[PDB]
Amino acid sequence: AAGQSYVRNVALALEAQRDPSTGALPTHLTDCLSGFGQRPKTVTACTITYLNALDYVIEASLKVVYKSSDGTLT
Amino acid sequence: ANLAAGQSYVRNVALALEAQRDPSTGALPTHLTDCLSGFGQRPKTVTACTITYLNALDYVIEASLDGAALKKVVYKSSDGTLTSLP
Amino acid sequence: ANLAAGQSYVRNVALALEAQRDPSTGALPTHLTDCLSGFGQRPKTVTACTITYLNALDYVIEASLDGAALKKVVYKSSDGTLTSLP
Repeated sequence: AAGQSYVRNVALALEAQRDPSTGALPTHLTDCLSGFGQRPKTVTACTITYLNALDYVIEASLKVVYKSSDGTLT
Repeated sequence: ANLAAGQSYVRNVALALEAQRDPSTGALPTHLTDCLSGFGQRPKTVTACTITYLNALDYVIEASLDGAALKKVVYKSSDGTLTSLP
Repeated sequence: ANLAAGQSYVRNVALALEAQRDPSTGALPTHLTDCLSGFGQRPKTVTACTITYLNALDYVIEASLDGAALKKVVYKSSDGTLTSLP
C-alpha cells in the first residue's frame, strides 16, 4: 500500500493550503489524481470531499478513506 | 532563528500526536499534557509547552519562547492553524 | 531584493531544522515536509517550500520564488550549498 502513503501526502498538502488565520480550505480542489506530486500507478481514482470549510475526506481506489476530522485512515 | 525553531518544534509535536491517534477511532491519549519532553529534541528557546485536549480528538498546543521574535505559539488541531504572539 | 529575501528564509528554515536534531545521533524528525508555515515570517516571494529527507540526517529544502532574480532556490544540508548567482 503505496496508495496509503499517497493519501497521507495529499492530506499533508491540504493542511499546508489552509488559510493561516481561519483554517479554511479551498473547497473546489476535489480531484487528487493530479496536483499532489508523484501518484503511484496503483491509485486509479482519488477524490476529496469537503464536509465544511475545515473538514475533508479523501477517497482513493487502488478503497482507502482518510478523514481529516478524526485523522483516521481506512 | 528562535521563533522558527520554536514554531517548527510545535509542528513536530502535532505530527507526533497525529501518529499516536487510535487508528480506528482517532482518539488521542489525553493524559499526555506536557510537551517539554517526550517529543525528541526541544530547542532551548521553548521554555513552556502544554497540550490541552478539548475532547478525545482535538488538541491545542501552547508553547512559550525565550529570546525569540515572538513569545507564544498556539497550534490548534481542529482548524490546523498556528498563531504566534508577542 | 526578493531573491535575497527567499534565500534568507531558506537559511532560517535550515537553522530551525538543525535545532531539532537529536544531539547524540543527529537524527531529525522526518515528517515535517513543508516550510510554508512554522518557520517564522515567510516573505511573500516564497510561494512554495518543501523539505525532503534523504535519510535521518540529510535534507533538501526547495523553495519557489516569484518576482525574484531566480525562480527556485535549493538548500542541501549535506554539503551546505544554497543556490547562489555566480
